[PDB]
Amino acid sequence: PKLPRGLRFGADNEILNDFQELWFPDLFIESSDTHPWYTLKGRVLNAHLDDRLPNVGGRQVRRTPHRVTVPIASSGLRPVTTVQYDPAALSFLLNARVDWDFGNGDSANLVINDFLFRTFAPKEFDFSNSLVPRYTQAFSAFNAKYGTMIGEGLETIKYLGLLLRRLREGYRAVKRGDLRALRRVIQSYHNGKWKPATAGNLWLEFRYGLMPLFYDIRDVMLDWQNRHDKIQRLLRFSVGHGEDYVVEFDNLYPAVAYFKLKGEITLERRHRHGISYANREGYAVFDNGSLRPVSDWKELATAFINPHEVAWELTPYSFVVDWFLNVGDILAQQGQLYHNIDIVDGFDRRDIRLKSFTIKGERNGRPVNVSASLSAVDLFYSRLHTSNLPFATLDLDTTFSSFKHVLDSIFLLTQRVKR
Amino acid sequence: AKLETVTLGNIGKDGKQTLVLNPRGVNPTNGVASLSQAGAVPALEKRVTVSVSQPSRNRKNYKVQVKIQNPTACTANGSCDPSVTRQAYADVTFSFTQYSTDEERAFVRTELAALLASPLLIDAIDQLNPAY
Amino acid sequence: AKLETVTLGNIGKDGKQTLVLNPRGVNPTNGVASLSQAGAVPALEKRVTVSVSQPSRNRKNYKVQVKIQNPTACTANGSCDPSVTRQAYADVTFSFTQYSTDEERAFVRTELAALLASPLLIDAIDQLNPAY
Amino acid sequence: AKLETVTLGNIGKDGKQTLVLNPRGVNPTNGVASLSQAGAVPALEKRVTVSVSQPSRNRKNYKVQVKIQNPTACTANGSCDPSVTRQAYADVTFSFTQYSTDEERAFVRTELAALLASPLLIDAIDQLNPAY
Amino acid sequence: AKLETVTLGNIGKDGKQTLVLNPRGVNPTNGVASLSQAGAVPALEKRVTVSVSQPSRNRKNYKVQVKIQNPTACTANGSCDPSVTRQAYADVTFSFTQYSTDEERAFVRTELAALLASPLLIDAIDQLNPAY
Repeated sequence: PKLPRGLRFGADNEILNDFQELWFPDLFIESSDTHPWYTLKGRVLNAHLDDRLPNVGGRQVRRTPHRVTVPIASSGLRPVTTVQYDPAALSFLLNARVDWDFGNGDSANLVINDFLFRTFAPKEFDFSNSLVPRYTQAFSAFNAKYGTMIGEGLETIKYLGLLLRRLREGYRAVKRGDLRALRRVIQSYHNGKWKPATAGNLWLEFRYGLMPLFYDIRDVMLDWQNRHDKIQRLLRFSVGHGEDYVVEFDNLYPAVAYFKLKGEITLERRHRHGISYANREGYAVFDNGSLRPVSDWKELATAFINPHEVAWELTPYSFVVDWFLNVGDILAQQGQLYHNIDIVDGFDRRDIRLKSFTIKGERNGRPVNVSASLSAVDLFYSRLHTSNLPFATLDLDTTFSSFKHVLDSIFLLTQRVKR
Repeated sequence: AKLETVTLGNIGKDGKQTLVLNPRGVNPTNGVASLSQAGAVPALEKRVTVSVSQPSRNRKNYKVQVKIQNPTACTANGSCDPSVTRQAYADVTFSFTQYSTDEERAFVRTELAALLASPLLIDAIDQLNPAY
Repeated sequence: AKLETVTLGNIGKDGKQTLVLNPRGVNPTNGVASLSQAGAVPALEKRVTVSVSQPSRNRKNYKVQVKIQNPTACTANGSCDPSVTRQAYADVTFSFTQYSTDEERAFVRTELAALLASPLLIDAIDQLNPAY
Repeated sequence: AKLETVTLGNIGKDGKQTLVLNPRGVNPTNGVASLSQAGAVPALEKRVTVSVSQPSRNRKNYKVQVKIQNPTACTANGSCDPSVTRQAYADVTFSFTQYSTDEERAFVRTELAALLASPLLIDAIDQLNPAY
Repeated sequence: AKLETVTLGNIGKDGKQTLVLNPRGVNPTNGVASLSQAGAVPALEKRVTVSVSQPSRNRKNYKVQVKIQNPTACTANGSCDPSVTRQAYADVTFSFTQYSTDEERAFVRTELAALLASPLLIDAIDQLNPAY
C-alpha cells in the first residue's frame, strides 16, 4: 500500500510517477448503473398513471481513474491526465415536452424525461492529414513572432551578471583593507559627488556606495520572474481545427402504441495534438518539495533592498554570505533547465463536442409543434500517449545554449565568497 | 455510516414522490459531506449537505448542520439551456453539550420529524401562515 | 489497514481487563483518525487518536502522533448526570527520516512496548517514581 | 526501582531481536535518567531516557516523559570511522492530575502497549499508513 | 529522401565498428537537418549535420555543407557525471554551378569516398602525416 497507483519508488526513496502505468493505464470494467430509473410527470390514456418502468440499455464502458499529481519537471507544467474511454454509443437524456390537440376526446399530455437511447456514432477517425502539416508551419513563424521577446530577455539577463562581478570588489575591500579600489567604483555610480566625508565605521562605507545599486538589481529580478513563466507556455505547442458534420439516427420508439419520434443531431468532430518539451533527464530525481519555492520570491527580494533590517545586531557578515549563497543556489536550480531539452512526452487527444441542433415533431405523418432541450453528459476522451512524429522538425538547443553558460559563470563566481 | 445512495419515499404533498441521493463526496476543508439527486445539470440537481463538529477552544458544544438546496429550473428561458430561477433554502442545525446523552439526542431527532408531519407546520410551511 | 473494531486483552494491573474500540471516523482537516470505546456518553468514552504525516517544505521528516484520552467519570456528583473529573493524557509521537528503513521502525515499535512491560516504567508510571 | 541492566526480548518485526540497556546515570539538572545499549561508540549507541515530574506553581499536573533515540550507523562512509546518518526519534509523554489514582495510570500503561501490538499501528508505524 | 535511422557498417580502423543515427529533426532557421547516435547524454552523443542551399542575389552557386561532431567522453572526471574533453570536428562542403550536371556531382561524390579509403589519406588522417 505504500505505492499508490500513480507513484513509483527509486534508489534514494524518491517518489516519482510510475511511467509504466502513467503512459498506458489498465482498462476497468464498469458494472454499476448511472441512471436506471426515470420518472414521468403527466397524463396518458385519459387516466392518472404514475409508474416507473425501466427502458432498454446495458452497461459496458471501459473507464480509468483520473490522476492529478505534482509535475515531473522543475518549473514545469502539470502532467497530462491520461484517461482511456471506450465509446458505448453515448446516450443523451431526452427532455421533450409535447402538447397535441386533435380529435374530440383524445387529449393527453405527458413528459418523458431522462430517456436514454442508442445511435450510430463513428468510434474512430483520423485528422492527422490536416493537422500534422499545419503543425510544422507554426515553427517557421515562431522565430519571427516570438523571437523578439526571446532575444530581449537574453540581453536583460546578461547585464545582471555584470553587476555581480563588480559588487564583489566592494565587499572584499573591507576584508583585506583595500579601500582605494572602493572609492573608484562609488564615484562611477552617482552623477555628482555628495558622498559622506565624516570618519565613520569601516563597513558602513559599503552601504552608502551601493545605494543606487540596490534599486537596480531589485527591478531586474522583479520582472524577470514574470517573463520566465511567459516563455514556458510557448513550449507547449498545440494546434487543431474543427469541422462540421451531421449524424443520422433512427429506430426510436419512446411512445409505445401512440407515436414515434425522430430527429437530427449535429456534432463537431474536433482533433488536437499536444506535445511536451522539457528536460530529458529531468524526470529522474524528484520529491514532494525539495527545492526553493517561487511563491515568496517576490517578497524575499525586497527583504534586503529595504533600508530596514532585523539582522544588524545578529552578525550581518554571516547574513550577507548566506544571502549570496542562497542566490547562487536558486540560479543553479533554474540553470538545470537549459542543458539539453528535447521532446519527452507526447499525447493525442480526440474529442467530439455538442452544438446546437434541431428536433422535428411528427405524429404518424402529421406536423406538430415540439419544443425540447437536451444536454451532453459523457463525451469522447481518449488521450493516447506515445513518443513519435510523422515529420519531426525542431531545433532549440543552440538557441538556448547562450543562456546556459551565463548562469554557469555566476554559479562559479559565488563559490569564491566562502568563509 | 458510509455515504450511500439514499432512496426516499413518501415525498411532497402527494407522498407518492420519491427521491434518490447519490454520495457527492466530502469537502475536507469545511469537513462537510454532500449528497445529490442525479440529474442532468449539477447546478439544477438537488443538493443535501450534512456536517458534524467537535468542540474547540472557540466552542465547547457540538454542532450538527444540515442544509438543503433545491433550485427551480426554468425549462424554456427563450434560450437553448435551462436556467436557475428560484433557490429554495432549507437549513437545520443542532447544538449539544459534551455531556449530552444518547436518548436526549434521539428524542430530538424524532420529535422534529413529527412536527414536520404535524398539521401545524404544513400551513406554516406550505401556505406560509402564522399560528392562528 | 481499515479502521475496525479493535479488541484489546490483557489490560490494567490485573491484565484481565479488556477493551474494544470502535472506529470513530477521521477528521479530514488535521487528517487524524479517531477510535473510541462504546460507552454511554461520548464525553465519558475513552478516546484513541492516531495520525500520520508527510514531509513538506516545513519539515522533511515523517511524524506519527498517537494520543490517548481517558477521563474519570464522577458517577454521583449530587446531580442526575455524571461529570468529567480528571482527564488522563497519554501522548506518543514518532519521528523518521525519508530514508528511514522498515526494520528500524519495526525495531522502534516493539522495544517501546517492551519498556512499557519492563519493571522499570511500572514504578515510574504507576507509583510515579524516578529511576532509584 | 534502581537503574539496572534492562534486558528486552521479542523485539523487531522478527521478535527474535533482543536488547540490553545499561544504566547511564541521571542528569541531575533536568532530573532525567538515561539508559543505553552497550556498543562501541556512544554516539552510535541506542539511548533511552525517562523522567518524572512534580507539580509546581507553573503546572499542577505530573509529567512523565520518555524519549528514545536510535541512530543509523553508516559503516563505510569512505572513511575509517562510522558516522551517524539518520536519527530515529521516539517520544512518549504522560500527564496526570494530583488526584489521579493508581489503576487509572496502570490502565493507561497496558493499553498503550496493546496498541503497539495492535495490527492497526503496525501499518501506521512500519508502512507509514493512515487509518484506511 | 526522408530522414531515417541510418545504420553504418565497416567503421573505424577495424571496420567491425557499426553506428546508427537517428533523425534529429531539422532546424528551420538555418534550414539544416541533424542526425545523431542514440546515447545517454545528447552532449556526448555523436552528431551529423547536412544542409542544402539555393542561389540568391548573394551567391549564384549551390552549397552543400556537411559537418560531423564527435566529442570525447571523460567517464571518470572525479565527479559523478562524464564530461566533454576533446571535440572532433569533421567538416565537408560542396560548391556547384546552376548548370552543374548530375554525373559531375555523382563523380564528385564517389571519388571523395575513394580518397578516404585511399592509403594516402589514412596516414594523413590517422597518423597526421604530410605527403612524404
